[PDB]
Amino acid sequence: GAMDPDLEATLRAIVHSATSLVDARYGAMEVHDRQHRVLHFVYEGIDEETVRRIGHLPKGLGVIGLLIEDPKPLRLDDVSAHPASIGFPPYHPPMRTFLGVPVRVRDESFGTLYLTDKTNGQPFSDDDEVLVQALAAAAGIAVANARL
Amino acid sequence: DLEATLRAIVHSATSLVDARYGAMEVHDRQHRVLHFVYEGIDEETVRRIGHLPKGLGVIGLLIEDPKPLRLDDVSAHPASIGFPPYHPPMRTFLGVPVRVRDESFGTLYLTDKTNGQPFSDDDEVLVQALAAAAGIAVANARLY
Ligand code: HEM
Ligand code: HEM
Ligand SMILES: [Ca+2]
Repeated sequence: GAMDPDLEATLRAIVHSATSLVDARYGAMEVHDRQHRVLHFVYEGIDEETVRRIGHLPKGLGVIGLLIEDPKPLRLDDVSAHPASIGFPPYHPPMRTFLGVPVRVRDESFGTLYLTDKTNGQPFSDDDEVLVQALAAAAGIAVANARL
Repeated sequence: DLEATLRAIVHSATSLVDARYGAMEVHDRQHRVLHFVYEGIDEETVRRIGHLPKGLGVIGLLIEDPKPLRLDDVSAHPASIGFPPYHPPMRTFLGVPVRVRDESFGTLYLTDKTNGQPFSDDDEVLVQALAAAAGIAVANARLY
């Protein structure tokens, strides 16, 4: 089933402002069930054809899974060089710089929010980290309340 | 519980945009203030102001018709009612509806970006996104 229309709109707005304000080329969010299972995937910066070529949606594997495992922000200058990296699938754009955080309310986890390839060519900043943390907290609030 | 959530949101809007003051008012359908949460003002001044806002002037504009409002001087707008006595002076303004598609519940608003700067398109987009999450939280509270 599709997401609640208000939750969908809110989550897309959050991904867009995170992406834009942090100057990321790509931004995405995963919404989770219980036992951290991906239910929905919201993203921007990739065109429609490319999405068709990739074909399959992420399972929230690899580096993304560290955001759940270790509920702290993770910044990397070369994402796929990380030993937990599962790598990109065929047709997926290559990505280097990465900023990701768990989407949470208190101790409950609701998903993950992540940005890649800052237009700078530079790594993501502490200010970037702090802003994305705040947007993830807002996302957590939205998910927790759309749900119950 | 819900005020806490609303307080966290006000805090995020104020900090990230770097405004001196931020608040949120939530009203009922007959426009009576149900929640008023704010940031940037000490308890002594608040006591000197006395009475809470009723959602008049520029805020009443935002309630009457909900769409982003961003101004260089809040007092120069034709709908401006003025500040009450003892209220801090404030100049630059950003305000956005707190809503879901079915209904608008209130206003999230910011004043006096540090170093005297006007609020940007970027600020407006950010605050709208944070307000959207408040709208969902309010809607759910209205459903219990
Ligand atoms: C546009 C924003 C996107 C971002 C920021 C992003 C981010 C990432 C990153 C960093 C990885 C590698 C993680 C690792 O190596 O551990 C990854 C893997 C992957 N991506 Fe993307 N991606 C985006 C878009 C997409 C889209 C649109 C699709 C498909 C339509 C997709 C499908 C996949 C798949 C299947 C994987 C393999 C790992 C998994 O399934 O979890 N991605 N993504
Ligand atoms: C610190 C965050 C605050 C912000 C950002 C803020 C902002 C504003 C703005 C923009 C106006 C409208 C002025 C006009 O239309 O010309 C206003 C008026 C007013 N404010 Fe504040 N204010 C804050 C705090 C407070 C507090 C703490 C109180 C009282 C305890 C208060 C009481 C009032 C009253 C009574 C009005 C007159 C209009 C009305 O009743 O709606 N304000 N404020
Ligand atoms: Ca920028």
